[PDB]
Amino acid sequence: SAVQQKLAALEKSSGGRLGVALIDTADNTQVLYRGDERFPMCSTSKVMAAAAVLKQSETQKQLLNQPVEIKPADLVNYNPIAEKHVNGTMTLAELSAAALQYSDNTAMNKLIAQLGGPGGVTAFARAIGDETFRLDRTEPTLNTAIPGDPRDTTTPRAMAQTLRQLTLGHALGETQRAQLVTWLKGNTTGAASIRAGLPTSWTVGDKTGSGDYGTTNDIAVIWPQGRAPLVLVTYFTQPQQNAESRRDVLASAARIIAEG
Repeated sequence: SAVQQKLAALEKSSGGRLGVALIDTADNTQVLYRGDERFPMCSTSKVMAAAAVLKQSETQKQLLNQPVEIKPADLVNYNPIAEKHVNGTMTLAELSAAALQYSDNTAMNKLIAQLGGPGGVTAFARAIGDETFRLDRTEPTLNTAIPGDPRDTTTPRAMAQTLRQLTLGHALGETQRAQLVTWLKGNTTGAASIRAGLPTSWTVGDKTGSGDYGTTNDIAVIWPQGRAPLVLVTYFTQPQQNAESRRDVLASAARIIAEG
């Protein structure tokens, strides 16, 4: 197809490995590029951890308001929000917002602990029908992005279907789903990724990710004006362990898709 030819050309020009999955909810059509290859998730995994805690709050109605203590030993390599609350508390809602909208790594580790370890995050993926997602490590080592390593990976196809379920489907309760959508729409880290390749009038909710091997990811739900929403996953990784991030590649892939 024309779009797949253009994505292959983009990939060739970039020197890396690009994975794309689009779901058009108007007719449930899909566009895939390396859709079944594994990619390191890096911070895009935070969506699954937040969704898992939201699922627990359907039975534990007060769970999101529960205070969690931030201690100096909790801080890892990137904690822009948790840093502001050391020796104090943050609620699970505040931690979920920090993990999603600022990519706070301490917030992620607190969410993982609430779920009983990485196996608890993976369990939630299995419970909603995602047999591909695997979370194996905590922050920050889940970002090592070593070529061929299956740890902390998923495929574009799997993540697109799961993100659709979480945000536009009914894997979560109504209040929980609306909360997740609100969080994603309020992301602060995505301006140069998928959003940069789309018409400025479209509403986007996304979660970015980045890691070693120049790994540069973004997953997004898109609400075009007067048109059914889309789900778009873009994963990108490179051969050099010290390669720079390439958010422009994600923007260009979104632009190629939007031309459809």
